[PDB]
Amino acid sequence: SLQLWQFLVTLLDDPANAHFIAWTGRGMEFKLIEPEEVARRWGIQKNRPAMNYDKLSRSLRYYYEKGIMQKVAGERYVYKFVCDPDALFSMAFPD
Amino acid sequence: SLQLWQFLVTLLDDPANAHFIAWTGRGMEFKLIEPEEVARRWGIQKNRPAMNYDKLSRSLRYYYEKGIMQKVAGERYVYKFVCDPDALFSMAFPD
DNA sequence: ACCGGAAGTG
DNA sequence: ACTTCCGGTC
DNA sequence: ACCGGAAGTG
DNA sequence: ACTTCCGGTC
Ligand SMILES: [Ca+2]
Ligand SMILES: [Ca+2]
Ligand SMILES: [Ca+2]
Ligand SMILES: [Ca+2]
Repeated sequence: SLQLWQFLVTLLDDPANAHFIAWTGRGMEFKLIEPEEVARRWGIQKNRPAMNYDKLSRSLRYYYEKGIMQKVAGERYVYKFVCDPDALFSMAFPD
Repeated sequence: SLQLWQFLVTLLDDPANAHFIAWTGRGMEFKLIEPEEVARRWGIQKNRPAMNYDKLSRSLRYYYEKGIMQKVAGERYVYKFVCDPDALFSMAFPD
């Protein structure tokens, strides 16, 4: 079953979702255009009725410690997957 | 009559006030230890019944544009008078 | 907490 | 020369 | 808006 | 592997 970061990649890959979540075109950077719609869909995925962006974003922040994501500083709702050796290892072989 | 920055200097000079506002000892840096007490006293000074730190701090921020103050980044309630040529001119000859 | 736009006041 | 309000961002 | 501590859950 | 809550800071 899908971890949050994997679920986001499935959303980002499909043009059907571009109105609420999209790759920006710079490396692996992405924007949660409608972050509450991303949250609603993650909530459905996990059977979490009350999921919202506040709580979703906290898991994104935990990904900073895991080394697979970073915030794009000063860009609203914009994050990026990290392009570095530790990030690829963690994403290639998720536990 | 006293401008905000002058009134603060009068407070900072007197040891009687050290519990709510004090020079930190680094150049002209100072801390509003109890910022609402600073606000209450500024309010009395200006006959502004409802003065608070939110509104007082906005005038401090206007002083950034005037060039006589700066925030000390990341230090709670800590500001400094600027030590540079424009600041001294503005403080020596206030309009 | 902090930032700055916007509109206001003898 | 601020005051008030307030939307936006570590 | 964003940050991270703290305590929680099949 | 997050979820929930929430105090703190541009
Ligand atoms: Ca921005
Ligand atoms: Ca490593
Ligand atoms: Ca601090
Ligand atoms: Ca000059």
